[PDB]
Amino acid sequence: GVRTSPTGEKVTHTGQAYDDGDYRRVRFSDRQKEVNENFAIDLIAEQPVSEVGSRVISCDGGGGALGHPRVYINLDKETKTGTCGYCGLQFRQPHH
Amino acid sequence: SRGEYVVAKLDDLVNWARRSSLWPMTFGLACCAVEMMHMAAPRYDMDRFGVVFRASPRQSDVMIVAGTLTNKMAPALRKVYDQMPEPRYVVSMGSCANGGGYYHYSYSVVRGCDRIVPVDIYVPGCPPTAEALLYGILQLQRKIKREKRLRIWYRR
Amino acid sequence: ELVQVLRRGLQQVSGHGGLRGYLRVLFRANDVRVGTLVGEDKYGNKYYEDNKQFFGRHRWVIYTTEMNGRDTFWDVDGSMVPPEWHRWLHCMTDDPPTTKPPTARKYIWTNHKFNVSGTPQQYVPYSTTRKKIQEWVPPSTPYK
Amino acid sequence: QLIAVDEKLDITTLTGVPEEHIKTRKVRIFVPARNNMQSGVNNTKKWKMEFDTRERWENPLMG
Amino acid sequence: GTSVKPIFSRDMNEAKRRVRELYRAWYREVPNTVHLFQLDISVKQGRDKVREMFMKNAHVTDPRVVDLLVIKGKMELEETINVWKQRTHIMRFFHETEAPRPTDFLSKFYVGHDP
Amino acid sequence: SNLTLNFGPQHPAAHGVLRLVMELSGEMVRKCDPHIGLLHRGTEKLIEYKTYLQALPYFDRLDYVSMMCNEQAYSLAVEKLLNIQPPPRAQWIRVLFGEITRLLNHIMAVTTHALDIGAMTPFFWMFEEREKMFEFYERVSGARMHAAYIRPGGVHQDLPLGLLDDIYEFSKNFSFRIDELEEMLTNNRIWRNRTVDIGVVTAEDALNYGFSGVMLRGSGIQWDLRKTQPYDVYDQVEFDVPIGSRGDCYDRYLCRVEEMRQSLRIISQCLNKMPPGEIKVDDAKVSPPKRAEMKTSMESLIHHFKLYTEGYQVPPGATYTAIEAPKGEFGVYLVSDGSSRPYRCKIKAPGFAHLAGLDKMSKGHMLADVVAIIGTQDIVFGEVDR
Amino acid sequence: TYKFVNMREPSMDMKSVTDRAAQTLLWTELVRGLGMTLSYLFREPATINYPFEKGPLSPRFRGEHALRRYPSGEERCIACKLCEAVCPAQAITIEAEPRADGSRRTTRYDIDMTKCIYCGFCQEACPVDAIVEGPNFEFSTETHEELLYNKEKLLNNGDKWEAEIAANIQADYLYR
Amino acid sequence: ASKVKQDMPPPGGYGPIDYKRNLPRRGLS
Amino acid sequence: LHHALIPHGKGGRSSVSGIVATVFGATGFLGRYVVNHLGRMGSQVIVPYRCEPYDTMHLRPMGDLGQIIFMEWNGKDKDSIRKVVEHSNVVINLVGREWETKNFDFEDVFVKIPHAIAQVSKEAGVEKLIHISHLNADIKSPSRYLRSKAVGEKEVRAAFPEATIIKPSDIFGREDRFLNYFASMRWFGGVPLISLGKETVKQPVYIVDVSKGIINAIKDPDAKGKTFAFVGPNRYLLFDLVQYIFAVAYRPFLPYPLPHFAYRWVGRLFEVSPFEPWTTRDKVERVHMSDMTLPHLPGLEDLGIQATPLELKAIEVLRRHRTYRWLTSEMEDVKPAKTVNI
Amino acid sequence: TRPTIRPRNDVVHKQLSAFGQYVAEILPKYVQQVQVSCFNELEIFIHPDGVIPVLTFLRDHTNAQFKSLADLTAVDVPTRQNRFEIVYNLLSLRFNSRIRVKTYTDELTPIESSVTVYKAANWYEREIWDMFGVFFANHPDLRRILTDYGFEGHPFRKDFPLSGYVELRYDDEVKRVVAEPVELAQEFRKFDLNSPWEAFPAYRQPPE
Ligand SMILES: CCCCCCCCCCCCCCCCC[C@@H](O)O[C@H](CO[C@H](O)CCCCCCCCCCCCCCC)COP(=O)(O)OCC[N+](C)(C)C
Ligand SMILES: NC(=O)C1=CN([C@@H]2O[C@H](COP(=O)(O)OP(=O)(O)OC[C@H]3O[C@@H](n4cnc5c(N)ncnc54)[C@H](OP(=O)(O)O)[C@@H]3O)[C@@H](O)[C@H]2O)C=CC1
Ligand SMILES: CCCCCCCCCCC1=C(C)C(=O)C(OC)=C(OC)C1=O
Ligand code: SF4
Ligand code: SF4
Ligand code: SF4
Ligand SMILES: [Zn+2]
Repeated sequence: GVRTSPTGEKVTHTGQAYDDGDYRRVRFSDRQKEVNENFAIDLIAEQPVSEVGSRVISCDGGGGALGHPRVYINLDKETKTGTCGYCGLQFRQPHH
Repeated sequence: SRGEYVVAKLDDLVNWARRSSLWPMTFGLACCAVEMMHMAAPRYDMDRFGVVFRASPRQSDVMIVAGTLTNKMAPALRKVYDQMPEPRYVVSMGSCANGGGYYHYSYSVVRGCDRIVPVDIYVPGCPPTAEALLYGILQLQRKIKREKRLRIWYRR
Repeated sequence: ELVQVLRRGLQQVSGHGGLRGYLRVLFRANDVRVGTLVGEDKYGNKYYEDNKQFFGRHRWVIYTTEMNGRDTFWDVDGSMVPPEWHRWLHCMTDDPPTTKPPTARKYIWTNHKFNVSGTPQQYVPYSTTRKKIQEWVPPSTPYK
Repeated sequence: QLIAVDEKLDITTLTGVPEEHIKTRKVRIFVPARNNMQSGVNNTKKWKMEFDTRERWENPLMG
Repeated sequence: GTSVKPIFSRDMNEAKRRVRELYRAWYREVPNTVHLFQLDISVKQGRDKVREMFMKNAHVTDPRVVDLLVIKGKMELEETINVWKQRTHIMRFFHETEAPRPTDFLSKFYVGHDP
Repeated sequence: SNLTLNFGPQHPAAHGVLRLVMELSGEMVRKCDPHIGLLHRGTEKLIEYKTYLQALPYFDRLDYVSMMCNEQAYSLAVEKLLNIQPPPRAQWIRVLFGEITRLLNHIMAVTTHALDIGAMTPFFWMFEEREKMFEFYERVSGARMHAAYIRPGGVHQDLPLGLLDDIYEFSKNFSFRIDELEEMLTNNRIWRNRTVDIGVVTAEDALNYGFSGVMLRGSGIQWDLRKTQPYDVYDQVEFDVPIGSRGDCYDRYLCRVEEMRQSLRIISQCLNKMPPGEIKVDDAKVSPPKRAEMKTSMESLIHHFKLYTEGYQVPPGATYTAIEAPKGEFGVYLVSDGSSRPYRCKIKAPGFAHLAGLDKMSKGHMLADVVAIIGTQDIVFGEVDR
Repeated sequence: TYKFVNMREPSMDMKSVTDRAAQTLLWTELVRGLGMTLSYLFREPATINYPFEKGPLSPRFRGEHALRRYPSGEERCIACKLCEAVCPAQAITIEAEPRADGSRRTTRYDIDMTKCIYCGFCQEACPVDAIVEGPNFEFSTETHEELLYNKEKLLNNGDKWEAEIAANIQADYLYR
Repeated sequence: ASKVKQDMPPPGGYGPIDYKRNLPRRGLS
Repeated sequence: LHHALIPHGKGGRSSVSGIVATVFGATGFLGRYVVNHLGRMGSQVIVPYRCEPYDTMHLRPMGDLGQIIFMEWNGKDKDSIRKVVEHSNVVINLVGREWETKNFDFEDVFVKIPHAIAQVSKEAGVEKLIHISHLNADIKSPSRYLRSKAVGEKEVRAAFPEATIIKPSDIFGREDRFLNYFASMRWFGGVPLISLGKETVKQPVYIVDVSKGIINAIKDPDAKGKTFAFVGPNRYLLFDLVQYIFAVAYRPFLPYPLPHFAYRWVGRLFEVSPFEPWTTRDKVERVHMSDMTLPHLPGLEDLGIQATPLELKAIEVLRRHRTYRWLTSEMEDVKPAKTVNI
Repeated sequence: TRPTIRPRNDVVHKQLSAFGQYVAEILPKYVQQVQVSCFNELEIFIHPDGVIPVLTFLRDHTNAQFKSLADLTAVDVPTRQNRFEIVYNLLSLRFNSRIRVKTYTDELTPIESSVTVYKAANWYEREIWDMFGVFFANHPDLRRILTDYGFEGHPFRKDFPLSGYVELRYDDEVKRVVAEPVELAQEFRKFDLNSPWEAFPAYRQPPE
């Protein structure tokens, strides 16, 4: 989800861009500004919400011991999905 | 034109001679010097690239700062750098020489040898492997290949 | 057995594509050994194996003559090897990426880049955080 | 035999401390307050000496 | 009583005599230091500096502290005579690359927060 | 008036950072005055701002020719202060890699000593063996020399499958390299002329001057900390202690070569006796839990978090722990105030006292003899200056 | 248990004395040393043809650092700061805040590679395998500034080396 | 449910390793 | 004041001075001292260079990490100038040559390039411009160097009215062409002097004084549109000055008078070298021309600097020109030369 | 208390306690305290005046024979009226034993040099003087050993800052290395690690 500033400088995923009157931009002359193009927030936004038939789901991030510490997520609320505090994967009980 | 062609060819010849005969000073400070010794060992054999140690600064082309530079040592390193005839090059090897490394916050350590001498190549690692140092040396060779001394003189 | 070694030398001359290929490899890599081709990069690097050589000479790469933008006929370096062949070439594994391809991910670079130091593509550090203290903006209208 | 001095102890000329960092500093001597986030009291037993806080600024490179 | 063990001197008079010996040694040594280290200062500059360093500690009234100061001065002189110090060490006494720091209240107020 | 000379720091035989102020009459050495501190980095003060784990890598960089031995000395000091015991397999791995480290150090010492004297070739032959040994280091830890492999509580990781076989393959061939080195040096009359009766030290003077290791055993003193004050599992391996008779450079060189052979013997015993089991102490308040446990169980996660942020507290007290490092007795005086950071850590390096004895050892000798004596003391200045 | 290294005696029979005299006058041990060097001359050298050939390395080798991702592309790092706390050189600088979607993520992740000692303690401390030491070791630069890595540089390194990094982790993780 | 697998010496131990000095006489009278 | 350009720190290497300076001509004699003084206090320095990068290496240690940035430029290309002055609040011009090359004459380096620099800096919004001229700049001077200097200062004032113009007189220092130039005249046996140097008065100024004056003029808000003359504290006859130079170097001084036409012939002869000439006709004219007296202009003391006399700093330049027999001779051993100070 | 816990040695503990009582009986003029730690290390706390008579005894007595001086260092404890703890570690090869001798001093009180007892002490005492400022009387050649020439202060004191007061760089105007007040692009980040819960009840102090 890259985006450009009024100066033409690419904005990073941290939302940091040099102002129009900032001298520090001179550091990029005759060179470039390193920017990572794979924005994690947009990438996790594309993952679908998993429908599971239990009130409590378990997530370890996939890969077993190659993931994150295994946590349990409550799915009682029907107004929102259950989000993993490590991975960002979303879960819900079937509704409608 | 013919003059630009001549000076470009002469630049090529001189750069080839200088990058093919690189003589570093016999100079090392700490653990990184051990990795440098391993670069001269038969497995890597830097001599096969034309790189030969010489003890005298008058007879050396390259300074490799291989180890921590202390405050007590800094004037001596500056002295032996100044006594190298030109052209001369400096390779900073290892975290200590690069920026202070493990001992960055010490009262008695210079935080990077670039505070004392200008540096052409920075080689990271603690220590860099002998192969990493060889890569840095070849990078310095490619940097010497790009010099345009005679062209710039001709354009003056 | 001198005739055997002479015939092996002539065989090495013939196995590099004739005299021109033999001299090309001799002047580009200072080595004229002929080995079994293991695979080829998308960038043009070729990989050869010969287990009859001792450990360290049993695997090698012939670098491509043209990478991303530059002419690498004479100027080559180890950073040109892409990661999969980097793993095979340093003997961190026994399987080339041809028989054991790496796991595909959508965020993995499709184009390997070498050491770009000294070029306009070089990395330039900068602070990645936002401005911390916000200054008061005076009103734009006269006060009397 | 001992020499029987009668003056208060002063070692400033021997410590190698710059003049500015002797006469312009103010030290605080105190028992540190318990961190309110925890109930343990083991960090409130000893006395601490600390110096006055001076200026910190942003490095133009790296911030 | 105060039951204190001396270092070299029992009272202030012997400590002052040792101070005078060290001062004479430094004063004699200064011209040799100027010649050997190839300094661009005058002999008067070096002696003025020596005097200044001695004057820095004029307020000390403890004979043990005076004895230790004389010990340190003798160490510095021995370092200088044997050319263990280099030119950078000798010139460090003069602070030739440090900008002059203001002392009056107003200039310090303008430049920053330090008292 | 004697001529005064700066021998180093920028000198081939000065080891990079040693400035030796020499007073000479012709080439006769009237006086040696070593000036050190050109590699003083303030390690002992820096350690006071680290946790014990954070302080561990500083020991790799003291005697950078013998890394895991320094790690072992520091780990033994901390384990003594913690009143805990490393598991047996960790102790066997420690002894095995300590003897590999002794091989590395003795190769460096002997070949650089020969290079100072003028025999340059054996350095190249033996540094390929050093290279192979470096691979064993990197395979076990990921680093060629500064492993940080040996930690208080045991070792960081278990041996990868297949490492023991490769170590055996190297060990069954190293003896022939030793034989070639001895064929080049031991009976050579030039080498003997350069080493025999040079730097002769008496046993009484060696003891009074604080010498240790070969600097003692070359003078006939029958002392080896592995025999007299064993640590880990050294009381379970058979080896001999080489003892000199003249106290000179030649006997010390012979002693070091024989110590290499005995190290090969010990390595063989270690390879054949390696037991199964865990490789760090089964106490998660000291050694971190396995990564799978950390990601599954609450106590393991808490202990991982605390050990990697605060570190373990060490009970208050002070210990002087010494080992028979390849360069002599290497010791740590460690003072714990009860917190998770060491209060004081004085490092005792054998090279300190050995180099302090250099002026005594050089009496009546020439310049080249002093070069040989510097080589025979086996000095590394990372541990001398700290 | 000990042995003597230099406590032997020579036999004084005329045969041994004459052999010693012949060694003294005809330089036999010097010829032995010459023979050893001649033997080494005809051995195959141990030199590898760098950079076309490389030295062997382990899956555990510690190289240039990288920041990793989950298979969905989400960053693994959740700004716990254990790597920053454990780092023996204080080479890591971390700043964090809640993201626009409420996630716990870093805004600053800097490693000073001229301060770093490449000990690998950061990757041991990391609970989610976010920061790693990769296999790359050929990343020398011409300026000091290029070795002060920010978060974008480390994420680019992860994206560039993940294929190798994942295989090395798969090879080694059962020992960790 | 597999067996414990660790780097260990082969059954019966490793083959004997030489360490002693070997400098043959190798000369005439 | 643009918060990122608000001074911070103690004024040392890691501090922030608040100055962003583009220094044209930074690879020469005065440029290294100016860059060192800017980097001492934590300024951001931009170095436009046309020479080989190997020839800029000595400027790298002069600033903390990130504080000295090197960029290529072309004196005949205004886009390069725009590129290197885009983000600066201070522009210093130290570009100059003491001889004419086949690509750049005196008018190119002293009129056209300063005018382009001033105009581009004015367009780009640079706040402060420092331009270096000569004390003896004159539209009717016998030296074309000084005529070009006068024309160039006129054009710089036309294109950047708020410029600060600084006119030094014969800077001496370790890398100078003044003290070293007169000390290198011994290689020819005698010392040729027009009229034996008896009709020439010189007022040379120390290099560090000039560099500190430029720094202080940057820091002085009143120095905006003024013209300064940087001269030393003493005035000497050329004969006495050269005799003092040879005495400090402990070389035999053999002065002889050479007529103006013959000296011009010698200068033209030396002008034919494709390398750096040993001397030129213009150099001959400038050496034998008296320094102007300009009391109405402010000087170094108006910027808080007491001028360093030559007698305290001649040895640091001329010790290198001594034989081994005289290397250790001390500074106060030479008996300073006579001065004609009004 | 099996595999995890370090084993005890009562025999060595008893032997060291008996020898400490022996030493205290022989030299009551100087010995202030004797201690045996639980990992079997013997410490003897003495008055400073007894540095030479005690060490000599431990070196020369037929039943001590502590011929080796392994190490000699100092510890700085600013809360004590006598700031500096002086520590001698001795090794007896005849009896295969080690002993530690401890004494104290302040900033202005000299300690007798022990070069006449152990020559190895020479450099060690220099290092102490270099790092802590403790003056040793009758030292043959006392001067800095580890610090730079002209260095001011004693870095190993607790009140000396970690980065010191001055740093070094090459200056081109003067063409030499110069020392200037230290400025850090990144300040060392102080960490507060101590847990507010007591770790070891066996070392709890009375609450005053
Ligand atoms: C006659 C006496 C006076 C003259 C003195 C000089 C003696 C003759 C000069 C010798 C010429 C030989 C040089 C040619 C060798 C070049 C080899 C080649 O490889 O160079 C390439 C290109 O070479 C250079 O571009 C120029 C080479 C030739 C110089 C240009 C022609 C000038 C000749 C004019 C001679 C006149 C002398 C002066 C007369 C007064 C760059 O490739 P390189 O990076 O290395 O290889 C990387 C290593 N890899 C392959 C393993 C990865
Ligand atoms: N020195 C003195 O006594 C006096 C000096 N001045 C003025 O001070 C300024 C600097 O003095 P100094 O430093 O001694 O002169 P230098 O020649 O020592 O420095 C010259 C600078 O100008 C640059 N330069 C020259 N010609 C060109 C060009 N055509 N295109 C681009 N850059 C060019 C050089 O770049 P490169 O290095 O690439 O050639 C170098 O950086 C000059 O303007 C001089 O007139 C004024 C009065 C007296
Ligand atoms: C001829 C064999 C190759 C020698 C390579 C030159 C080594 C330069 C480093 C100096 C040095 C030497 C000689 C050295 O021997 C040594 O060990 C004590 C060091 O400590 C790391 C050194 O730094
Ligand atoms: S960078 Fe690491 S290996 Fe190199 S000298 Fe410093 S501590 Fe030793
Ligand atoms: S490898 Fe070690 S020094 Fe480097 S960032 Fe990680 S923890 Fe810090
Ligand atoms: S990289 Fe790992 S240890 Fe470091 S802050 Fe992120 S999650 Fe925590
Ligand atoms: Zn999850």
